[PDB]
Amino acid sequence: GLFGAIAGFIEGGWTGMIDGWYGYHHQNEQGSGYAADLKSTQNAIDGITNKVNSVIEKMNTQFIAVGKEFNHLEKRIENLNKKVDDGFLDIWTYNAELLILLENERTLDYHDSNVKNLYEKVRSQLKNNAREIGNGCFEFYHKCDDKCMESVKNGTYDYPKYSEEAKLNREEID
Amino acid sequence: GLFGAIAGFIEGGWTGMIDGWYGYHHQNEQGSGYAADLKSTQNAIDGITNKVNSVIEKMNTQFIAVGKEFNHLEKRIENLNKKVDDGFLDIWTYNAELLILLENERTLDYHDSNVKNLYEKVRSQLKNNAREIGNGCFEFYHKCDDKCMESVKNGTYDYPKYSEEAKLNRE
Amino acid sequence: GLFGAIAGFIEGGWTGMIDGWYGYHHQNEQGSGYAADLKSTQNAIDGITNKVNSVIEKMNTQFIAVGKEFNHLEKRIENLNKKVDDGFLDIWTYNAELLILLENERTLDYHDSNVKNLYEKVRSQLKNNAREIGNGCFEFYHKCDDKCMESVKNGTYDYPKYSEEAKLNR
Amino acid sequence: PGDTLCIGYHANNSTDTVDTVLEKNVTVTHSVNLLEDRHNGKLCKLRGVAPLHLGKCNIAGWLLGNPECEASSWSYIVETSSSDNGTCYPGDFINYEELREQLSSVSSFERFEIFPKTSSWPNHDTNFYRNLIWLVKKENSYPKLSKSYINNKGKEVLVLWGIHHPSTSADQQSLYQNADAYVFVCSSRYSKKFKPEIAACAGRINYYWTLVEPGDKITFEATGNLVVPRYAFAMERNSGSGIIISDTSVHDCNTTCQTPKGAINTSLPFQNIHPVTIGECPKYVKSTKLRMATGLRNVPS
Amino acid sequence: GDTLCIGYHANNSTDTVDTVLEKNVTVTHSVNLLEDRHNGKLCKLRGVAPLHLGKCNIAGWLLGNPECESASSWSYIVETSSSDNGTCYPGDFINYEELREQLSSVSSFERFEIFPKTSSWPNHDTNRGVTAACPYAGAKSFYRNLIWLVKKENSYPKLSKSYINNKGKEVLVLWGIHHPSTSADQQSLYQNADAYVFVCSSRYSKKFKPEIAACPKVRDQAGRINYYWTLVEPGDKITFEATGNLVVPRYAFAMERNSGSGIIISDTSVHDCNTTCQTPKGAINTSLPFQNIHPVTIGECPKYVKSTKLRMATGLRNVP
Amino acid sequence: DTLCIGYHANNSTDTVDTVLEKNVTVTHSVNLLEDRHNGKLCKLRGVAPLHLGKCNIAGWLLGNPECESASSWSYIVETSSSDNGTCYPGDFINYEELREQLSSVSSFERFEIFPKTSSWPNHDTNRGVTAACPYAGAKSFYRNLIWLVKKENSYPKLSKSYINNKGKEVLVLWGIHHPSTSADQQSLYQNADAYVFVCSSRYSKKFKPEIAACPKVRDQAGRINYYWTLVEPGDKITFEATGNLVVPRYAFAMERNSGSGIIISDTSVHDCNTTCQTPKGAINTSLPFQNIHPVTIGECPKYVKSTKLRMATGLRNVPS
Ligand SMILES: *[C@@H]1O[C@H](CO)[C@@H](O)[C@H](O)[C@H]1NC(C)=O
Repeated sequence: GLFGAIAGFIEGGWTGMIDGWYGYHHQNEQGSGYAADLKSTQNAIDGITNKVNSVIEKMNTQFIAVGKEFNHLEKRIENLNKKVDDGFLDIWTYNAELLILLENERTLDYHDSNVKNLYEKVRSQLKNNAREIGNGCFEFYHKCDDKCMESVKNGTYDYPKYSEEAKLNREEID
Repeated sequence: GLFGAIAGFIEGGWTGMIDGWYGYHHQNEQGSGYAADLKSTQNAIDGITNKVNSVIEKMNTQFIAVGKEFNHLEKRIENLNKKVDDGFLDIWTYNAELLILLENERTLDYHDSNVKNLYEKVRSQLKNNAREIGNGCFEFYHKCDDKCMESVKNGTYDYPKYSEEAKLNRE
Repeated sequence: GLFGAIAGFIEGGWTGMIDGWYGYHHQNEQGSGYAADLKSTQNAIDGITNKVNSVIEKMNTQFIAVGKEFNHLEKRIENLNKKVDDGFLDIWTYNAELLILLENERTLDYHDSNVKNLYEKVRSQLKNNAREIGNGCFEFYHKCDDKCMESVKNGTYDYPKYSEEAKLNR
Repeated sequence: PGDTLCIGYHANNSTDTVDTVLEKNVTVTHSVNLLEDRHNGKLCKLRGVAPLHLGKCNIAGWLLGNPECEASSWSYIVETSSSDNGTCYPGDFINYEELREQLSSVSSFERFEIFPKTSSWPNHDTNFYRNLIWLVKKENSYPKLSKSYINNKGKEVLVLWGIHHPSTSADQQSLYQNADAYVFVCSSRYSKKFKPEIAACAGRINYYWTLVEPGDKITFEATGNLVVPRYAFAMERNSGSGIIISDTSVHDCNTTCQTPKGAINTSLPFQNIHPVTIGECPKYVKSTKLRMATGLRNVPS
Repeated sequence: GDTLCIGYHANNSTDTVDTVLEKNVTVTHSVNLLEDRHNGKLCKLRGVAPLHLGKCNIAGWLLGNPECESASSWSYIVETSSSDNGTCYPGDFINYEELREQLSSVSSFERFEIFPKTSSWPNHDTNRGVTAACPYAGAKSFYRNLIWLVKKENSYPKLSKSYINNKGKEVLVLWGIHHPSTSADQQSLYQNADAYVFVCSSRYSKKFKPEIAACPKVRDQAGRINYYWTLVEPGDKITFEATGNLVVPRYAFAMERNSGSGIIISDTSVHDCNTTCQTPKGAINTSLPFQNIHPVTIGECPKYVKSTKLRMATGLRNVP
Repeated sequence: DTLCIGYHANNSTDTVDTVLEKNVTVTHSVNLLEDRHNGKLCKLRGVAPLHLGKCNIAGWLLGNPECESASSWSYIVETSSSDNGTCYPGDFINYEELREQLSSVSSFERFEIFPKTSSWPNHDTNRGVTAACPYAGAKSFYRNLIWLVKKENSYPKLSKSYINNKGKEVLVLWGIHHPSTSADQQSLYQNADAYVFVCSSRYSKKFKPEIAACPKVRDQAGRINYYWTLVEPGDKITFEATGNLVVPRYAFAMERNSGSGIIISDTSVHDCNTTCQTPKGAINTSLPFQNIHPVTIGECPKYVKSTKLRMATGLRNVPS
C-alpha cells in the first residue's frame, strides 16, 4: 500500500463486516462484534461514485456520416481515411487503458488512505489510555464499555475520565 | 483529505493568517498571533508555479490555415476534413479537462501532504515536552516564550533545556 | 518529501549502501554496518519494472506507410494529409512527455512511501524498547547483538524478551 | 482480558480482477465494467425513425429503379453484401461514390415523374430500369429532342440519366437512326456534350447524375443515344444520416445506437463491438477489457 | 499553558474548481486557463493589414471584375457571407479551390501586364469584346485582367503568343474559353467553324475545341466561358495558340515567398486595431493556453476547445 | 546501540523532470527515446530493398535506357533527386496513384506480353527512337514499349488482345503520341485521322491525337502521354489503333503483399539487416519512442519531437 494500511500493518480484510468498506471490530464485557464507520464509508462511496460518473461523463459524442466509399483510382485518399480512423482509434484506446490504469491505482491508494485516516484518528483520540498492538488494534488499559466504545467511534472520547485507571494498569507495567 | 490534515484532524483554515498558505498560531506569556512558515509556503509556490507553467508549456501548436474549400463533387474529402478537425477537437478537449481534474486532485493532495508534513515536523520536534490536543495544536508542559516558539519554527528547538520543567508539570 | 521521508526527517541517502534501494545501518559491540532490506526493495523493483514495462506495452503500432505523393493540383489534400500527420505527432508528443512527468512524480513519491513504511514497520515493531533519535535512527534501551538486528530486519524481533531490561534502563 | 478495539476494512468472495500500473491482476472487493460487448444482433430503428433497407438492389440499382426493388424517409440506409445494380449493360456509373456520400446527407426524399411517360415523348419509341426511359427511333426517324425542367419545389432535385455506346455503327442506326449524333445536358451547375464512342469491349451504357438547385432549369438535347430521366428525386436536407453495410435483419425495436452487427442499449463510455455506429453511444476501442476498480483490495484473510 | 498550533490559509474567495472525487470545490487561489473573451472585430495581424474583398470574391478579384477596383499584399483574405460579384459571364472556374489554396499561402503578389493591351494583338480585336453580363457604369463591359479577342474584318487568323518567364518566382496566369450557343455566333466572332485553342508550359499542356450548345441562360447568356489558370516557373515558357474562342491574359500575377496567410469568411467589419490572434468572430488578446471562441484562428493562438470552463487550482481548499 | 533507516544513493548524474520540479537528479532512470540510428541504408528482415539509382519509378516501369532492372523486395527507394524520367516531353496520368499501388507489393514478374518481333507484321517496330531520349549520344527508347510506325507508307488498323490467365493482377502500361505537326502525323502513322481505343473490364477510353507544338524540353517540342491499368485474372485487355499508339511490350504480373513502402533517400545503401528502417538510417532498439525520422518502415517506435524522454526508476539522489 501507499499509506501502508490495506495489505499494510493491517494484514487482512474482514469478510465478517458486510455493512461498509471501512469499520471497527470491538471487544468488551457487554459483548463484541463488527461495525462500519458510515461517515468514512459514505464519503468514499461519494468520491468513487463521482469518479466513475465523471469518467463516463467525460465522453461527449462526435457524430458524422462515416460510411465512405472510394473507387480504384481513389486509393491514396482512401488510405488517408484509413490513417485517420486507425490513428484516432489508437489514441482513444490508449487514453482509455491509461485512464483505467492510473485511476485504478489512485483508487486503491484512496482506500488505503481513508483506512489510515480512520486509524490514526482513533489512536490520536486514545493516546496512552490504551496500547497499539499493531494490526490496527488497541488494547484498553482501562475498561471501555459500549458507551465508551461508541465514544471513541463518534469522536467524543473523554481521556480524563479513564485516564487514572489507564495510568494505573499501565504504569504497573511501565 | 488524503493526508488527513486539511479538513482533517485540523478542522479548518485561518482567515487571520494572510501572509502564507501554511503556518502557526500561538498563545504565549508575551501574547498571541498568526504567523506563516515561509519556507514550506515558498516551496509550495515553487511547485504550483512549475505545475501551471508546465501545464501551459505542454500545449503549443503547429501551423495551419484552417480555411479549406471543396466543391459539390468534393463532398467526401470535405466530410473527411470535417472528421479530422472534429476528432482532434474532441481529443484535445478531453486531454485538457482530464489534465485539469487530475492536477487539481494532485494539487489538493499536495497542500494536505505539506501541512501534515509540517505538523509531524513540529510534533517530532517537541516530543513529550508538549501534549497533542488535536486541531494541530500543542499545549506546552513548560513555558515557551517568543524565542522558544520561533526556535520551534526554525527547527532549533531545545529539548534538553525544557526537559525537567516539562517533567515536573507532566507529573 | 510527499511522504516526508526522502529528503525528509531522514535528511539524505547513504552512498555506502550498494545492495538495494532501502536498508539499514547499525551499531553494536560487534560494530557498524550497511545492510540493505531485501523484501521491500524487490517489491519496489517489481512495481517499477511493471510501471515501465507497462508503459512500453501500452503503445501499439499498426503496419504503416505514412508517406503519400500528391501532384501540383493535389495541394489541398496534401495539406490535409500534413495536418493529420502533424496533429497526430503533436498529440503523441503530448502523451509521451505528460506520461513521463506524471509517472516520474508517482515514482519518487512511491519510493518515499516505501521508505516511510519501512521505518514505521521498524518503529511499530520496536515500541519503547528503543527511542527515536531523529533522522530515522533508533537508540536501543537494551543491548543489540547481530542476532537481535537480524531478528529486527527479518521481521521476527521479540519485544517481551528485552522488555524488562529496557524498562529498567529506560 | 485487555478490552480490544480494532480497525479494519472489507473483504468478500469477489473475484473481480483489475490492473494497476505497478501491479496487475488485482482482486478487488468491487469493480465496474466500462466496456460493452453486448448487442441485440438486429437492425432496429433510430430515435424513432426506421431505416431504409435497399434489399437486393444497391444504391445505384435503387435510384435507377431496378424492378427487383420497389417511400420518403429514413434514419439510415442499409446495403447487403450481396447487393447489386440491376444491369443489364457493361457501362459505368460516374461519380457514384460522391452520389452516395450525398445520399448520406439526406432524410426526406420526395420522388416524382420529371418527364411523364405518355406525354413527353410523342416522336420517339421506348426500347429494364423503371426510373429511366430508353428512347430509340420511331419507324425510320429519331428527331432532334430538346426537353427542359424547372424547379417547382424548394429543394434540390436529383436527376439521373444515361448514355448508350453501341458496339457498331449498324447498331447506332438500328437504334437512333443517326450515325452522327450528340447529346448534351446543362443545368447552371453543369454542362456536358456526350458523343457516341463506338467500339466493342451488345452496347455499353454510362450513367450520370446532377443536382438542380431550386429555380434552376436543366436541359437535355439529343439526336440519339439517350436514356432519359423518367422520375427525379426532390430532396430536402438533413445534415446527417449514414450508410450501413450489414447482412443482419431489421426488426421491430428502437435504439439510440446502431451498428452493422446489431444495436446497443448501454450507458457505458466504451464499446469494442463495431467501428461503425450511428446515434449517441460509446467511443470505439481496440481494448479487450476495461474494468475500473471501485472498491478496495480484497484480502479475505 | 502556552500553545502552538499548526494550520492553513483561508479567505473570502468563493471561486470554485473541479476535481475527480468532488465537484465544485471552493478553493483559496486559482487560475483560469480558458479565454472566453474576444474583441468582436476584425483587426490587423502583426502589423500587416488584411485584404477585404467586399462584394467581390476571390474569382472576381483575380479576373478583374469591374465592380472591384482591380492591391499587392495581405496578412489574410476576407470574404463576406455574400460575396456577390462572381465569375461575371456564366461559365465554370476550373480548379478554383486549388487556386484559393495557392493564394491561401502567400502575401507577395505583383500584378503586371504579361500581354500589353495595344501592342500584343495586331490582327484581332481588343476593344469589341464586351458583354451584357458585365456592367461598367450601366454600360456593357468585361473583366479588366482578361482581353476577349474577336474578328477583325472577317479575319480571325491563327495566333501564337508566348511569354517566357524572366521573373524570380512563380507566375499565376488566367485565361478563358468561349463556347457559343450557336455555330452562328461562332462564325460571328471567331470566323472559323472549326477552331482550336491550346496552351503549354512544361507544366501545362491542353487543347480545347469549342463545345457548342445553349444550356439555360445564366445572366441571360446561354453561351459559356470556362476560366483556367496555371503557375509557370521562372525561366519557363507559356504558349497560347488560337484560331478562335480564346480570352487571353492581360494582367498576370507574380508570387514570391513568405510562408503564411490564409482565408477568412466573416461578415464582421474591419476596424482599426492589431492582434496576434484573429478569428472570424473577433480578435483575441490573451496569454492563455485555451480558447472556446472560434475553431478558426490565425496568428499565434490558443488551442480551441468545447469547454465551458477550464480552471486550475493553485491554492488549497477554503475552510473559514 | 543504534539502528538507522535510510535509502540508496550514488554518483549518478541522471536528472529527470517532474511537474513540481525540474532537472531532478535521481539514482536510476531509463531513456525511453531513441536518438540513435544506423546512419546508412540497410536491409529489411533479411530480404532487400529495391534501389533504382538516378532513375525514378517512372523510369523503372517504362524501362528508361539508363536503368538496369527485377525480382522482389521488402521496400522501394527513390533517391532525393531521381531524374531519369519521362525522356520524351509528355505527361504521366495518375502517377502517384500508381506509385501508391506499388507501395504495397513484393513479387512482381516482368514479362513480354506482346513480343516485339511476332506481334506486329504490318507495322514498323524498329523506327521507335528519338534524339531527346538517347543512348551514348546515339538514339534510344523504352525497352517495355514498342513504338509502332508505318510499314512502307501504310498503317493498318490493329486490334490486339491479352487475356490474363495467371492468378495475379497484371500491370499494363502504354502511351499516346501527340505530334508537333500534321507533317509528323501523316508522315509517320500516315493516317491524318488516327484513333486509339483501349478496352478492359474497368478501363474504356478513346484517344484521338491533339496536334500542336508547345515548348520544347529535351531539345524538342513533341508530346507523349503515358497511361496504365491493372487487368484482373480472367479478363481481356484490348487495343485498337489506326495510329499514335506507343505500345506495351513488357507487362508486370503482381503478387500482392499487404505491406512494403516507398522511401525517398539520398543515403547510401549497404549490407545489413534490421526490423526498423528509415531514410536517415536504420534502427536497433526496444525503446518505444524515437526522434529519428517521421517516416519509418518495418516495425518501429512512435516518432516524437521530444529531444529527451527520461523516466525515473530509482529514487531522488541526495549523496552528501
Ligand atoms: C454495376 O456494378 C458493376 C460492378 O459491380 C460496375 O462495374 C458497374 O459500373 C455498375 N453499373 C452501374 C449502373 O452502377
